[PDB]
Amino acid sequence: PIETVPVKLKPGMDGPKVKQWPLTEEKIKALVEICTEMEKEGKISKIGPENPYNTPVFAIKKKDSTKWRKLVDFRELNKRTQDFWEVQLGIPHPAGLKKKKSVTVLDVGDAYFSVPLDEDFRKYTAFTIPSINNETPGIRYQYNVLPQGWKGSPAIFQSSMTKILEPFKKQNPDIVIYQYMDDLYVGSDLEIGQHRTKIEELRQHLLRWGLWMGYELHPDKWTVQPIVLPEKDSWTVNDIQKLVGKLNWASQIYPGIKVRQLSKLLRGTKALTEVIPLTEEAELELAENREILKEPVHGVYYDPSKDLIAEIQKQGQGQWTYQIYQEPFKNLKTGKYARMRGAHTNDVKQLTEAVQKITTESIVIWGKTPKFKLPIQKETWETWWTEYWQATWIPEWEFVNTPPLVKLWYQ
Amino acid sequence: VPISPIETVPVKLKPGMDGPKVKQWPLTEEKIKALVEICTEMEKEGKISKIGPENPYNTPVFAIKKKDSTKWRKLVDFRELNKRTQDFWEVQLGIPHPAGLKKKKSVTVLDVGDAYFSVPLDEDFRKYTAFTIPSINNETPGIRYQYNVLPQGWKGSPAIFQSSMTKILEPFKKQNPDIVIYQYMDDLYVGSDLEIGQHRTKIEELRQHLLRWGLTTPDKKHQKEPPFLWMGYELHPDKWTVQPIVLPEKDSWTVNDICKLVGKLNWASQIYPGIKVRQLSKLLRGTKALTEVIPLTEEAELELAENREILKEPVHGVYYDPSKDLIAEIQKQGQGQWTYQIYQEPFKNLKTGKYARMRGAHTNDVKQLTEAVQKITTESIVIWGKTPKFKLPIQKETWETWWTEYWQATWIPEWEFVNTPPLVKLWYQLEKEPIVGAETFYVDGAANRETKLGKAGYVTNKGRQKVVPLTNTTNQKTELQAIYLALQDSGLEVNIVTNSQYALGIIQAQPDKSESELVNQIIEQLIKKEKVYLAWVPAHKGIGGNEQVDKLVSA
DNA sequence: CAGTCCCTGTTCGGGCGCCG
DNA sequence: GGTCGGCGCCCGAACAGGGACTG
Repeated sequence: PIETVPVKLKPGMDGPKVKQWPLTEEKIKALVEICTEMEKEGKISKIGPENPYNTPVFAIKKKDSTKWRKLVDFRELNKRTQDFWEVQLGIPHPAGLKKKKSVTVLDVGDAYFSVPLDEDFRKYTAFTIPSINNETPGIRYQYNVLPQGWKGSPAIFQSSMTKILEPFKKQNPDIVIYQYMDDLYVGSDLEIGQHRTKIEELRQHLLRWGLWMGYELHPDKWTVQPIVLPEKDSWTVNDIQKLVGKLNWASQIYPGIKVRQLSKLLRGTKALTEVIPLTEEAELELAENREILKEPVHGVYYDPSKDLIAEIQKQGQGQWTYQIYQEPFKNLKTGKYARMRGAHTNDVKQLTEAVQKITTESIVIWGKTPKFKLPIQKETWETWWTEYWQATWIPEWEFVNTPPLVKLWYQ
Repeated sequence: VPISPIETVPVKLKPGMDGPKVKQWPLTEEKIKALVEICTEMEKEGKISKIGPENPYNTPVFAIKKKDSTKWRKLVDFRELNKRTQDFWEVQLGIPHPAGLKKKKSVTVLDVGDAYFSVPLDEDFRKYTAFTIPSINNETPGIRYQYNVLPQGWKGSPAIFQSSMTKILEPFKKQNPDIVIYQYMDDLYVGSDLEIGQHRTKIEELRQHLLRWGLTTPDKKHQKEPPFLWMGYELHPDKWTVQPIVLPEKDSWTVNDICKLVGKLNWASQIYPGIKVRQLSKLLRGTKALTEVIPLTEEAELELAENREILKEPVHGVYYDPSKDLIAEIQKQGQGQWTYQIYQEPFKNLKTGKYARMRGAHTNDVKQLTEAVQKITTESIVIWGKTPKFKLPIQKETWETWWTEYWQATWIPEWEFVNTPPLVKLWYQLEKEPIVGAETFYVDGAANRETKLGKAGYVTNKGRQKVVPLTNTTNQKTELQAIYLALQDSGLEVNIVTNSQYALGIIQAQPDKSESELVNQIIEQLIKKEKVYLAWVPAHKGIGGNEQVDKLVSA
């Protein structure tokens, strides 16, 4: 009996028309069950080939979760509806969320099924369930309510959400709540005990309105990975050559870095393994550059109107470094990940885990998902990445192949 | 006009475009008889209706001969209508494969008669579907009909039938869950583990459930006895194989005959193991006219004779047993060629295949092996929905060395080493630290964008030096040339210092094959070495001998 | 400095095969 | 014959975008 919020695509674009990719047996059986149930609850209804739109679909299990979850790759739809959830019904970003001692995430996707969708917009929510060995043609459906994973759903439900949260925001005003996609981010400076308690207070506060999860973050314990120079007491020709190249490369970030003296130590055509004493003018250009790497970059600040961009480097031995920026060499955040799931045995599982951890950090700090520059072949990524995905959102990405040059981010 | 029992699919034109008014081709008198005979019969059965001058649309029509019959088929050249009709989302996501079929106690195959003509078309659209039948006289005005079913030749008919067909089968599939009905267009593979008595009953239950909606299941196309003919195969209770493949035996080959040959060879490669088309597809590069005759090369005739000898012996595939694991094994057939077999019990192949795509100017056997693994993994999840266990001719240590050090992310699913030569290995390893007691070469090379001339050479810590004049070159080709010179003139162990990012990148990817002859020569000198260490230093910074050799190769 | 060019990788247009 | 849709492969030609040098 609820009135629908009328939605329209951004001007001059057609809906998504993306083909569905092959799916495993354990995922198709999971989708058939959920779709038959959602159809029985009126959340979806079957359609036909007159609808020229389609969006890929697959299923996942969150971290330490037995139950499957239906996931839709609405990235192509969200790109074609961007004006709605940013201009008309946008959500503010609490800049204090990143400062809390603990932040917990809650899957609130079930609440969107309570609200019907605009009738003229249901044409674009179309998807297809494939069959093993193509036994049957594609079983197609479309959404009758607010879909999970669409960027217009948390905007329409925002007015309803704020009214659900007011009795809890008034009781607990020092707590910060932010909503992104199908997730709810709740941060408090409470001790870890009474923090998890207030979570269950809100979990029961949400169950009485028609809605469960539990993933803990600690953004105050987030460290950045600076650029470091080795502390050798005996330097060789090769050590000094690698040092200059890394210092030459870093000069694009910190303009105050100079390498003249060090270069002077590489005047002669010397053997690489030959020990070279550092001149008095060299030992000082080495110490000043170490201090410039301590200083922050000049003129680096976040622009809300620019897209976030992330770069990831494989350092081997379970090490992965990353940088987040909007303009080149103006890194907003850097870091390093180690000993993630699949270390020393599965690069793709590690890269998948890293993209998630990075994207989660991007949501807490700026409320945006970055576009990723992934150090992997296109065909290798599109084959294995769904097997290790454990999140309800999907960022954008592209594929690069930059050979290593001079290990700038890891010793 | 009566109403069809099947629900209709609403269809629109693309916004802002009107129906087609195109005239009619001139038709031979033998086809005019075949059309008026078919037009007046379809008009009797309620499939086409006359239209007056109120229908301003028109589209051409013709008729081709059916294969191995005297009946003619009616086709419509809807090329102008298909342009202005709405886009459809096709539901046929792929083609079923017999390797994905599970052994069923009883199997039945049937095919409905005139499938497109048992399914209606949207009422509004019928008006658009207008065409003119020319008479035997060019002066007669002609008979104008409009379709009422799915016109064979229209772009929406296949998408509409498959969705309409599935909607009719859902009630029978919902009541009979253990009945496996492979539904591809008009053909129904029906299998069950019920006793053969309860099976023929369900067969007639569906032949009547299909009959309630206007779908006829003729006993002529009914198939109760093995071997069944399904999707171009032969299904026996324990094994299957493709229906016989016929290659051309031309004495003078054209380009189209190679295309027809390459096509059937690729089709044969799904069960017939070891088919190579490398030397036969090399006949298709850089050629312009299909109608152009091409003589076979000595490497191509040999590849054809081997493929003919393989097609002589009979081969057969098995069915999928979900209880036993899935296995896939790969061989390096030839340079740039790979073959594989998928099975569960040894030598009992579920299906075979080949992979030969050359990705990039610089590659190695490890990359190509990784690309083939992914091509098999995708193809597997399509047919069976799982990833097979892999038997790969690469040492576990060889692979561990590769992916741990490579800068991209890369991975292979659960696999095991199989000692089947030729084994895939890395032909050389770049040292991680500079070699103690090895000569150190500072190389560089440059050229002129206009003269296409350049120098390339080196300077060493022992005083050795060389500069070589070069012609017809680029900045990239020179910096590679400088490294080739250092390798030629150095001992078994050598340290090399360059400033070219372009070169270092090609080499750290440890390639064993390349489209450039200069890279191939660099590879051959690297294999002859025991230890090699590359390093990069920024240019124009006055570094070591890299500024004393940047000045000798300047012009 | 923007503007080429040298290089490499991807995408897509066009042939056959197969199925209905 | 010169109809449609699905899927595969092979090729070249067009697109595209990043690195080094120069106008």
